[PDB]
Amino acid sequence: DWADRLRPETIAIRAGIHRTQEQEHSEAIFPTSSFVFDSAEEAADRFAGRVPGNIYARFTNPTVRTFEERLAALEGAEACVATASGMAACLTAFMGILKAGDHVVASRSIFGTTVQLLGNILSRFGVETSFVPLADVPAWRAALRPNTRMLFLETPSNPLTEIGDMQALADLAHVHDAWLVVDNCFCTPALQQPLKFGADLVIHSATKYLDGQGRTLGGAVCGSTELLNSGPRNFVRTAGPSLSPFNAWVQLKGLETLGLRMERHCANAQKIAEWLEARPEVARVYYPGLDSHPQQALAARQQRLPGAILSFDLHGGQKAAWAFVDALRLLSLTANLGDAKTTITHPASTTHSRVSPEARAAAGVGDGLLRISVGLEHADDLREDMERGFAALV
Amino acid sequence: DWADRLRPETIAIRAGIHRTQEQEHSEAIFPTSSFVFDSAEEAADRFAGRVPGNIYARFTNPTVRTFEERLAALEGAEACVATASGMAACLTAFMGILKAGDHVVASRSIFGTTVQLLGNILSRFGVETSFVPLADVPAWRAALRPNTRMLFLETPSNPLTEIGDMQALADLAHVHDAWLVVDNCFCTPALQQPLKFGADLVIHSATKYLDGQGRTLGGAVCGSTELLNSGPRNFVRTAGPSLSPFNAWVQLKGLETLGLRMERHCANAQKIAEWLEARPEVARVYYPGLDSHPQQALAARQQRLPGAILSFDLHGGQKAAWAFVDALRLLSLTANLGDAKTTITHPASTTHSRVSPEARAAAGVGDGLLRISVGLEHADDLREDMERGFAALVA
Repeated sequence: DWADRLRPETIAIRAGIHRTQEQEHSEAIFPTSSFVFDSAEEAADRFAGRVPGNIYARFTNPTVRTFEERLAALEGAEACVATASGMAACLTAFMGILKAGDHVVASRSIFGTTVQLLGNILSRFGVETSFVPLADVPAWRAALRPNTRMLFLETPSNPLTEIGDMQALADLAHVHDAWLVVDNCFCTPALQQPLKFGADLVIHSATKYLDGQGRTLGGAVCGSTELLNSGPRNFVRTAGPSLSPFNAWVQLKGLETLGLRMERHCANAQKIAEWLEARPEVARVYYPGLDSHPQQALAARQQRLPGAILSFDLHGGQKAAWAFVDALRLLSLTANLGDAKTTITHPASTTHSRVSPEARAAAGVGDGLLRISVGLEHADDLREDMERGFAALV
Repeated sequence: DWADRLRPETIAIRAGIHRTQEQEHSEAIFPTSSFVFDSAEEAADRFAGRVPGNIYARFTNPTVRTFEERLAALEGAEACVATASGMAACLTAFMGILKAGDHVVASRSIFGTTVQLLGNILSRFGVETSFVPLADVPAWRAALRPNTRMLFLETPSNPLTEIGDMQALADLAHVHDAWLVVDNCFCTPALQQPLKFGADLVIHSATKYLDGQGRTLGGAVCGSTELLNSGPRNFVRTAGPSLSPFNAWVQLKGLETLGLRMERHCANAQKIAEWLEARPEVARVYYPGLDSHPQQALAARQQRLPGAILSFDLHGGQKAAWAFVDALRLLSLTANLGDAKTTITHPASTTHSRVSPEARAAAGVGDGLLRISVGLEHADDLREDMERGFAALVA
């Protein structure tokens, strides 16, 4: 009825709520592993699926249910299943959908731990993977195989904020009877809804922006009721990468402010990116809100706002990048994104250090590259701290 | 040096503690997903592994680390890695150790969800599984294949409390270059240490007795440093079934009273098992501390105490069992165990409901069987509540 027309800001504050008879205004935490039945008959019916209800927290927990329904509603998805972490959501998408003998085409720039999940762990269980540049649709098509069942990507990419053509890759996958799976950590549903571009599964790390304050690990898989009931849900219940009720409670409350946080995140990012581009010490800035971004138009087509993650190359390579960060007094030196606290990191020596120089050169992750997750502090304070980093180059 | 001679009760209260400079008496909760480096150089060194330190919560969290070290010390293991649930601990042992083309021999009576994880999930990823009766060592040997890499079991079993000869199965596995993996939820490290009988990995559900009070989900895999470093730890780090620090904090605190709780648990169960066996309405009782248990001696060799889970057959079938539980006002009707709250469930219609009646009959899980996880309430009150169930058998 009336609830179908609610704007996303209202949905993030109100959806998923099933108040108990105590009529608690705020969402309750249910730290319980099992649930009590009124009778043997009720227990048998619930176990047989003849009546709905709670049986075991690995299957159903009310606090986790509130988070799942709220996040699904923000993505426009029919259903959502929560997971212990973002990586576990990737694991749920892969192992709930694929099987030994299947093949995956994945963007080469996805989360390094995801690359290792496909290439070092799932490969030992009969899943083959081919890695292609994100923006090269012909390279995607050329990598397809008869046994290709999934195309997996993040957009925007990390750390260069490269863009993927979601609708083109959805069409490409669906023609070949394969699923499109998009990892939506960069933008969150406040900015991008991959389902509106033909994606079949949307993957989230609640760890980053849904929490938004660096407190907890969590993940989720969003999609149609039918797709999630064809193995992803069963995987979470059976293999048990489940989300704690405490973490769910933190994250579902985090969703309530996602929209207004991303607006400030992105506004601060826009100022910093442009100011960075005019600095003599900076060779290039990677941010989807710059005219200099080669895919600015595709990004604006898919996203309400450019995002809040940028990277930039400074002249002087690694020596300059290390001197720059070592002079900072405000920004966090940490390998994380999606926090109110602005973070900065040097990917070539931390997150891309096990990669080969030629592979980094092919991707474009140079030794003078710094990645900033732009937080919510005052841009003036962020600007002045970065000026300390630039002063260190003199 | 001195800490080596500490008794388990002391270990459960003091092991794994690394106080911060705040000198907090009680263990802190670290809800953080990442960690801050002092310099670019320290960040590079920590990512390369040149220096020790915290990087990301999915593989290093101080609260989780306290739980792992404490539980490991209670199992006599070198190492432990925590998981989001007991099932995720099973997932970690299987996927951390196996690969496509490996074969598993598993006790037929293991946790029903574990049966599904092996038989329905990992089967689709190249892992073959055969299921054998727990106590039948010859059946274990016959199910061996050239590609068998793991033997998996629980002992005591659920719900019949059947016993697996850990040492004999360890020897069987090791002669054939396979690992023995034992799920130790029934007894906990306070009663049984499968490493002392040749197990290679010990699997735990922190959900059951380590928590002890029905609050949280969690799991753990215990074993040698070398074996956990051969894939289980990387799996948790990379596939991410990690344990929340909130849950780890609950569970590490639960460990502090594990021995005292199991002693009252087992004392209650022994009284109730003997009282049940003498009732006219009861055809059979399954409890390792009973003289009638066909493996009492094997159970007493492997366990400090019998345990606190029992089942019993009622004269009559499902109707008698359902009339029995429906009259209870104290025991919890729930499919769970390891709580201070005593639980009861009817496996034929709940936990073994999706097993065919013919297969349950083969396993000995009848329609008159009820399973009790004996809690910490006063046994008299538990006894008087069960007398209400027996009185309901009159009409």
